[PDB]
Amino acid sequence: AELRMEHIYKFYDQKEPAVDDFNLHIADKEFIVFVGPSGCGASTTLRMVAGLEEISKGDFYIEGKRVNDVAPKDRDIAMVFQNYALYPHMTVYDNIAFGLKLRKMPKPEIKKRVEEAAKILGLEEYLHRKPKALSGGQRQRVALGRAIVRDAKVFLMDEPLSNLDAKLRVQMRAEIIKLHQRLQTTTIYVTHDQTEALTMATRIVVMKDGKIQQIGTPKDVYEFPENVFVGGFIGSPAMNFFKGKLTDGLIKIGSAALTVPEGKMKVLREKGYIGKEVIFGIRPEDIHDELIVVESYKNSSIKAKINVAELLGSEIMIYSQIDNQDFIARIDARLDIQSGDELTVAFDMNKGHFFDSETEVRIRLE
Repeated sequence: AELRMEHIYKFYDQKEPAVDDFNLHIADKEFIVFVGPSGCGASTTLRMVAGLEEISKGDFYIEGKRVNDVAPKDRDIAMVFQNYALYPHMTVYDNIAFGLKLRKMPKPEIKKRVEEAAKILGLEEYLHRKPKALSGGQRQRVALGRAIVRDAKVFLMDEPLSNLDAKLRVQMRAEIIKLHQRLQTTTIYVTHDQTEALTMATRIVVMKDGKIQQIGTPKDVYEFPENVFVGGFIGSPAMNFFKGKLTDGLIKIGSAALTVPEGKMKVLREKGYIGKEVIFGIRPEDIHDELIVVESYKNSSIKAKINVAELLGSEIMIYSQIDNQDFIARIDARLDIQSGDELTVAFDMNKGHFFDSETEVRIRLE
């Protein structure tokens, strides 16, 4: 289904809204992740969508029908993780069928939908077992079949991995991804975990304090963050940020001076940033081990002291600074590199971003 949120607001007791002008158009088959820190308003928004909470202002549409006034049960939404407990004395089959039985659906049609769900969950050999005979990993899949047999237009998932242990969490995460690949049901998934957002979504809605910060594919949000908060929240280790003073062709950070690409320089000039203090952002992977990288970087190298060098698989995380401004670089593993040495690094200024010092909003050079 297509969903439209048109200028939605939620207010409680205080006159600052908990959700502020939430505007979004979700296409069919998208897996949309709402992500942000504590109090971002994602979970409230999801419950407004479910119809557990009332919309204060604006319109919510499902397939172009305004459903603000429609009761939860009539919205054709499945709250996938609600009433999730299994009946211990019923089979897998019966735990998945239960809601259809209550609905008096004919037995054969029940059978057809149940078997189909079991195949999608990988439970076809287990249909006549009891829950106790399934492992923990298999057992947590069963109640998803209740959502699939419902034949709903949209699935809602509110932070379903948050209370699971590590081993069950990895398996649920994977199950959710598969369920989206096999059924393609339009889904809204709320989390506080930016890695889940990057790896599970078709598109992400980054939220803070009830306000949409950015909407985009995971790659778009990562590569072109709207502001400094998004740049710092998405990615781990997240973007490095520096204060410097822009001149004609150079950004001077502490006692370093990095050449700014002409293309970017032109726009910054035209927007009137020459001679002003600006925030410069650059990802760890875009700070290169200058020795090794095949590319030549034109006057954007510095000598950095290695505070710590941490091997992580085939990469090294380097913790350093430009004067008093800390940064992390993420380079390919090499052996000489040791905590305490010096290392020349080259900033890829084609991947650098500039943000306004007062607004923290990214300055569109693209």
